[PDB]
Amino acid sequence: PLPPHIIRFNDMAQHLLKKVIRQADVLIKENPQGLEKDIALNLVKFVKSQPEFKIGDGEWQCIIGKNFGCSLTFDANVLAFFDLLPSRKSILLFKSG
Amino acid sequence: KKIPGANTLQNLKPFFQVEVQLNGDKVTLNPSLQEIQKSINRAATAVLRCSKHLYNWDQQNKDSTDKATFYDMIACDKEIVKVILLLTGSIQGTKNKVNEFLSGFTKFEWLCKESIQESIKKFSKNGPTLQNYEDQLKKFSQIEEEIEKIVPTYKIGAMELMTHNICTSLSTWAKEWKLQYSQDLHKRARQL
Repeated sequence: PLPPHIIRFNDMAQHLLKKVIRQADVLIKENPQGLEKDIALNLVKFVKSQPEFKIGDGEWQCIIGKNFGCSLTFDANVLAFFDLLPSRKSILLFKSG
Repeated sequence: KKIPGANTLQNLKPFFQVEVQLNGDKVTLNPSLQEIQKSINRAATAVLRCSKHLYNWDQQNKDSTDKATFYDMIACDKEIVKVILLLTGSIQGTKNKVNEFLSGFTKFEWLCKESIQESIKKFSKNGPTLQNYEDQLKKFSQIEEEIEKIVPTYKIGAMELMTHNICTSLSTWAKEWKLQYSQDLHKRARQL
């Protein structure tokens, strides 16, 4: 069973998202203090590594926030935006179009 | 016991004081209460033997003029035999009141189980926020308030508990959690 969560907006096949959820939760526990730079850096450098996630028009972007708003020319295949309920961090993942 | 006053041979008996501590982590009067009641029985035994063997008018020298049977009858009379029951019963009543104090304080004994580093480890693993740390410190502070709230100091019958010894124990356990927090917080301070 996945760790609990809320999907505000997802567009990739679920399995890609599942991997994202598991790694993100364990990481957020692993780095429970500091700045969200480090969360973005580590998440990208993991996500950039796997032989999965092969297709990319531009390349990876990860944004974290607790209050913002955005407009994005994302690649039509991959985009995700969701929240981690213990901490309530709004986390946004995509590929540049 | 505090109302009457004592003589020399009975210096250890009046308004008897007993040490209270945590025998095997269990709040208990260090000298056994049964032992102290036996000390009361020893006091009464010394008195009862000194009173059984008297040299009254009838007895004269070593009961030569007349036997000392009336006193053994007295020892076997109501005021001694049947009153041992009242004594022992009131004593058990004191132990029961103590046990009530104990039951109410079993919640306070939670510290013994929480003192293990594993519990603090588990909670540390969660990488809690500073507010969360503050909340545990507040919880510890609240416990301390209870530690000072050791108002019940009623003498259990004719006995006195060393509540202070209990207080110190609770206090020291408390400080352990604070130091366990302090190590991690201090290394954070040191780095930055």
